Amino acid sequence: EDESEALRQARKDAELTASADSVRAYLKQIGKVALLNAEEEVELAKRIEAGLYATQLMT
Amino acid sequence: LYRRVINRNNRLKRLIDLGAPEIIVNNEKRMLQESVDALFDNGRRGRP
Amino acid sequence: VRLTFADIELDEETHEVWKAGQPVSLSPTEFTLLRYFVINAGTVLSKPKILDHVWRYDFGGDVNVVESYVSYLRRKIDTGEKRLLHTLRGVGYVLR
Amino acid sequence: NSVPGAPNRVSFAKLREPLEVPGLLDVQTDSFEWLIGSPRWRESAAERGDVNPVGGLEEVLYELSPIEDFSGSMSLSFSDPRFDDVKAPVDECKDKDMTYAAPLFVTAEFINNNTGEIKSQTVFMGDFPMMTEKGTFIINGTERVVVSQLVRSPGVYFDETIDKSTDKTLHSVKVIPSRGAWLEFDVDKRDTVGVRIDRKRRQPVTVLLKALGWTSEQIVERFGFSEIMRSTLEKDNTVGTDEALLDIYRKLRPGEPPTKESAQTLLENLFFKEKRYDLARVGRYKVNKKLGLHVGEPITSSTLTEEDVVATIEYLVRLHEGQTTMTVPGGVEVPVETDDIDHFGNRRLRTVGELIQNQIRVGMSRMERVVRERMTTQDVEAITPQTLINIRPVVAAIKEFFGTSQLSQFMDQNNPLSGLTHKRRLSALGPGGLSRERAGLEVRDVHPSHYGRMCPIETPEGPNIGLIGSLSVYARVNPFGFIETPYRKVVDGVVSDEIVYLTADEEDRHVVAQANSPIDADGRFVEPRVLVRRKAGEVEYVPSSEVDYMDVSPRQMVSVATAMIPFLEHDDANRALMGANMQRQAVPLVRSEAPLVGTGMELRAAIDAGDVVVAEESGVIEEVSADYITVMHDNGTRRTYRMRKFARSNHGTCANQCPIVDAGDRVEAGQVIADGPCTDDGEMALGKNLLVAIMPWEGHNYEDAIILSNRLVEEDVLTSIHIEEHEIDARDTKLGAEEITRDIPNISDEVLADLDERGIVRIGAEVRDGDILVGKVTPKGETELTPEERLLRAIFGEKAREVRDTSLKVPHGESGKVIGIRVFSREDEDELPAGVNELVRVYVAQKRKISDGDKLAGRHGNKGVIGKILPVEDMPFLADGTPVDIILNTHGVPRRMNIGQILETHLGWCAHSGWKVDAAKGVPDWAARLPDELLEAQPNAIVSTPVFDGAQEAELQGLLSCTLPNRDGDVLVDADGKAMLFDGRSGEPFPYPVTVGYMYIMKLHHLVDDKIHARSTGPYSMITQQPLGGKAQFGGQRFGEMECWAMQAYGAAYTLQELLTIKSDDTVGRVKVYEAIVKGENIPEPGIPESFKVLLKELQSLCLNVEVLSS
Repeated sequence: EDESEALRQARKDAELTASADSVRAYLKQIGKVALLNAEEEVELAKRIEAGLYATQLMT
Repeated sequence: LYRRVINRNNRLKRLIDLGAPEIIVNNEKRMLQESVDALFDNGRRGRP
Repeated sequence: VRLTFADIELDEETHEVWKAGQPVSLSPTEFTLLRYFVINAGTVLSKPKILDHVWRYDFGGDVNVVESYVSYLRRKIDTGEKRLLHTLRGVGYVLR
Repeated sequence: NSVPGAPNRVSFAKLREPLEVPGLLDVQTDSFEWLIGSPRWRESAAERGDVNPVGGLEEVLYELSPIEDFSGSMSLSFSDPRFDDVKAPVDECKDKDMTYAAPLFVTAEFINNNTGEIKSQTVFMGDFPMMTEKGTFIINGTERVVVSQLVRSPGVYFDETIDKSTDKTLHSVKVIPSRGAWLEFDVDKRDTVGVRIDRKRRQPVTVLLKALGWTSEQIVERFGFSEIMRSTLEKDNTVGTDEALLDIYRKLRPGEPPTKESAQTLLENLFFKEKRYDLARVGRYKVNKKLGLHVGEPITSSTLTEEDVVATIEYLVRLHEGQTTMTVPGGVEVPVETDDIDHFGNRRLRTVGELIQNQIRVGMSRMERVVRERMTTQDVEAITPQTLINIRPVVAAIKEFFGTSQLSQFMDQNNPLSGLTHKRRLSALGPGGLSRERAGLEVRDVHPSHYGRMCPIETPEGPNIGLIGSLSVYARVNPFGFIETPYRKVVDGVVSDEIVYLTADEEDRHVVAQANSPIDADGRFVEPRVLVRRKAGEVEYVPSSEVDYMDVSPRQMVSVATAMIPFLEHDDANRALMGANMQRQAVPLVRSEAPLVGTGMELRAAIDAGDVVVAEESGVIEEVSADYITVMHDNGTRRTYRMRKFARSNHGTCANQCPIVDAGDRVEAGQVIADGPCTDDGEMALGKNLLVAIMPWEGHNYEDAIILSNRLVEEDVLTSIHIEEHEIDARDTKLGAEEITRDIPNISDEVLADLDERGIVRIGAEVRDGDILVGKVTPKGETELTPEERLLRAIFGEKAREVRDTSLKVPHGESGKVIGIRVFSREDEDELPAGVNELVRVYVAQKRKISDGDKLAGRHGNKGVIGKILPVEDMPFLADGTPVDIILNTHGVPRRMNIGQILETHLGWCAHSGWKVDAAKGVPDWAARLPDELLEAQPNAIVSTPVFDGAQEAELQGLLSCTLPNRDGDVLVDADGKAMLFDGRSGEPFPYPVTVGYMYIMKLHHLVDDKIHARSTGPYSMITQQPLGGKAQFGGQRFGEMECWAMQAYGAAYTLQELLTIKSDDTVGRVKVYEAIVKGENIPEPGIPESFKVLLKELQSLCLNVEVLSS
């Protein structure tokens, strides 16, 4: 079923697939990153603002 | 076919000169490779 | 054998132009320009057409000469309320 | 005769048929009536299968409705598809390039369940093209016919194969549904049973059965005898419904992680949900009948079902075990046997209605997608059905079918036979069927189920031999698209008058007798053993008390064109095929004399082809002219039939119509009023009766050539009207507007004499090659003026001539008179393509006389070109002095086995001369069974020989015996059909008598005037400088690889060099060779062909470093 090495190897072998169609391959590759929410996006904005400010300072 | 190849190449060079995630850049590179393969042989690989 | 377009009446043999009974004296260049316009009513004539026919081929100058002459003809016979000698930008001129 | 105005046609038929030929356009008319939903079809469904009368449009509407949102609180539905009066009459639509169409409206219901809202609107669905009363569509002024196509019916098919490794007998089954994913089962070389699904070559039946909610215990309980797949189950190596589901998921959908619920929902969605997989109603019926599932239940839930799948598996395993009968639980007992893919019980016929319904289905699928998107996007409580529906996909789809689809073709109308044969034709190409690149010889063969369904003689001869045929004359289409044919039934060995229509499915379950069987006027056959067709297509003898069916008539197995071949049974199969194929290429002459010998089919063919005006209501005829005929009906009203004259058909032949009635005679309903192009007195007449001798003459009829007298030229016996149309359009352009005007620069005056002030040639002004039909002058301005042009206008006084003359000139190689002109312009409200302000079409006629090189043919496949036209004096003439009209070689008959043409010759002479059988002491023995009213015939009589109940040889010999003399007492033709001829050149009598008679000869549409081409220098292609090809361009012959091989075989090198270099590619070589040949010097050395340089640059552009090395 779910545990005892039952379907994890199936998921791994599924992810290790050619997927010769480029659109399907792109969808597979885009599938590996989780969605965000309001909090995560706002602190990401804080981080990029800090990076831009530091880059301007070094310039 | 030539227009497709030119569009893909120009978009790729814009992407690399602007800075983008490697997955985006790799998808663009795969598109460019498929465009060149379509130019020489349309349908030799995958659907034409 | 009289060249006509609505208002404008050009006669070759007697060499003057009428605006519904209004004659006006024109320069020879402008006269040839008007004549070879009127015989091509409703048709676009491009700048090389104009220069090669009205002027001689060996005209080695710049083109705005025809621009000035079309201005002359406009202020002379187009001076009525309606505009006849219309311009198509980058293409040429048509009387219509 | 059963036709009020029929001319008398004495017949040699011995037997009386029970039922008359059906309406020959039923195949198209009934299908379109079903699609639309007319009250006539309503009554037809009421009298036959009233359980569920639903039209095609109603069915697609009811299937699409209701369209739901994700919430489900509001929905849309369609109902009541109604039509409206057509836009314009057929003649008007054909005249002004419209489309014979009608508006369509649908009563859309938008419902809202959250609060309760009903919105009713008559939404305009578009302008549906309509079908004329003659079964053709009018599209942009062209007559188009949608030919019915043959496709395998969706369903379940079993087949058996030999592995050839161990001679093991393997069995496979395919469930092939229309618009779905395939299902497959088979038995492998070993005992394993494969269920490769959707082209995934794994999964024995164990995993599928387990994923279907079944356990191993249930499998062994239900399926116990199947030791083969019981062992397969023992090698399942996968236990658990969830395990089987995940295995199926990870096979069919790689790259995605299986879930507990996605597996179940995908397995259900693949087949058991009609949104993604549905056999049509025909497919569901086929599966139900094959497996005996439901026999007293209506058709619904067209998608596949789990018990259907398990029944399929049970059938397959029982078949492989060698069984012969199975009874599915809850289902009726049914035989177990493999299915033939080419049997006409499985090859269904997609007709016009079905094709139109499918295209509508595509359009409305796009409709549903767009409306669901817009109904999600737009705000609720402010939405309307009008704001939701956007008919553009539907109208675009119907247009995209009706134009540019190989199942919709120009209705070729050389003659009414060609039209009627283009309709009622069965193709096997197009989308959804096999193609010429795919055809198998087994497909091209003649299946025994064809008898009475599709003709085995009438078919195209070229590469598509066997893929196109014609409906049998008595055929009909079942409501499910299966071809069925009538047959009588015999009870107690006595034939009833009861007629039942039988499909090829039930024919195998019966033993159908023969049409021409020795009936006893009571019901019984004289001989106990009769020759019949059994279940497997075999023919055998059977005791009379055991047969159960009999043919309705002879010619049941034959098409409509072939049924017009006299003495068909005396002709070989392929020669009869050629004759039937040439029957439909005969051009319409100026007279169209009815044949002396024929069959009874010509009358009905001419009536049903729609090219002959018929009195739709009985009444007297008030007045008649050359264009209109007015009839005074009984009930006060009067009717006027306008008669089309000299209208050009799609293939450039005249379509003149002429009245055949008087000014006071009464006519009945259905009687011919005015004959058409190829008709005489209302019966089809494609040629002329010619006096023929069958001796070889001086070698001018060598190798199938034909000789004729010059009186055929003089009397216009063989002459035709050929009308040609030419088009030119004045269209706006960047520099202004082209104008059609008689003022055209640098032109002479005599060539302008035939041009009126409008700029178009006067009607009636005769024209020849190189002349101007339309003086159309275009605005060009000026170009590079070469010094010589300036010098010329200086020396003589040539003016500006600013415009260019792209005038309409007659194409090279024809002439003739001008009939009429149609002129279209936007200033007269006329609708024109955008950018065109004036359109002109010019019609030119040539009265083409018969000449050498033209192709003549009989009705028996005896074709040939005209070797020589001979002066009337230099022809063999009988002792009476009448010259023969046509001479055919005698070496062509016995080699090709078409003696039927000679039989026709003898009977034609007999019918031309008349006869009287002397009944002094009873009738002679041969005339005992010969019908009355045929013992005595006046000169120039007309006789009908039905194709298989024809005139026997003994009867024909007896008729030839008594052949009453012509003018004085003289029997020119002796007992054996021959006669003595005088040579018109040397005068001495011919040493031996040769046969003479009257034969029906027709002129085919292969006139040398349309096949003569020559080219010296013309256009060239762009990419490579090769000359063009075809008479449309200026042509240039193809010197192929085989011709190159022949040239090398001769050892001739210089002419090969010249044929490849300075005639086709070397541009400098071409110009230089033309200059050299005109000036008078020897031809220069050829250069390098341009095509080779093109190849060099092409290979260079493929990243290949290819170059030429000089040392």
